[PDB]
Amino acid sequence: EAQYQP
Amino acid sequence: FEQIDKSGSWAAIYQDIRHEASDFPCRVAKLPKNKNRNRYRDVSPFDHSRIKLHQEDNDYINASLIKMEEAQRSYILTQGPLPNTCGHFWEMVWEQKSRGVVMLNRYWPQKEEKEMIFEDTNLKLTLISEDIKSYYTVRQLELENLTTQETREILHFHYTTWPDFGVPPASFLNFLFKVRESGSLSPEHGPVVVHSSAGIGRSGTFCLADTCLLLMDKRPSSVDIKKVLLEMRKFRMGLIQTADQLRFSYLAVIEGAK
Repeated sequence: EAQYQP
Repeated sequence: FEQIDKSGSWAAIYQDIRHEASDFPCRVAKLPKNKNRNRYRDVSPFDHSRIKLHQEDNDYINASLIKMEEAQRSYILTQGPLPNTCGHFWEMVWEQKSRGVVMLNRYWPQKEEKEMIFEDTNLKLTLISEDIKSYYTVRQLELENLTTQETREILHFHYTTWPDFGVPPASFLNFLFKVRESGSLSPEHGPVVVHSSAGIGRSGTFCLADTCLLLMDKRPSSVDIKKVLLEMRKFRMGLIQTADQLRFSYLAVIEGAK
C-alpha cells in the first residue's frame, strides 16, 4: 500500500 | 545521437513524457477483491493490456502486455510476486508460453535438492542449473503443471545490482544481449516476463533499450526515443521512473548501436 513513486 | 546535454534540459523532457503520457482506465486492479493482488497502490495495469489469469474465480494479476508491432518484440511487465502472488506469477509464465524471466529488482528454489510447489496454482518449480557472474546471475529452471505432468524449461536472468531508482552501461548491455542470445526474446516463444519491483522504472529502461536497438536494425537514424516510449507507456503506465534513467536508455541505445 506504499507508493513506488517518489 | 546528439547530447542535449550542455543545455541540461533532461528533466524538462521527462516532465513532457510524464505529462503527455496517456492515462487509461484501471477498473479491475481497483476492485476490493483485487486490493491485495497489488503491491503498489499507485501502479496498476491498464484494463486493455492487462494479463488475465485463466483460473475462473479471479483472472486478475498485476501484469501488462506490451506489444510493439514494428519492432516485433513483446514483453510482459509485472510487479514482483507478493506472498499471495508467487503461484499467479508462475501461472501467467506458464499460460503465456514464456521461456524467459527478467528480474532487475534486488520466488525460486535456492537448492536443487529442494523442489518448489504451489498448491494455489498447482505448479512445481525445480532449479536445474545456476550461473553467477558479478553483474548478473542466471538460473535454468523447470516448470511442470502437475495436472498436465508436462514439463517446460524456463530461463531466469537476475540483474543483481540495479538500485531502486538508479542506473542501470556496459554490464546492462552484456546482460541484455545475454538474454537475447538465449532466445527468450525470440517470437517463437511467448512473451518474456520483465519484472522490476513494480515493473515500471527498471522494466521500462530495460525494454526501452532493447526495442530501440531493434529499430536501428529494422529501419537508420530516424528513430525517436520519445514516441517509442510514449507508445510503450500506452500499455503500462509510468515506465522509466527518472530523468537519469531516461538519459540512460538513450545512452545504452547509443552505445548499443556499435
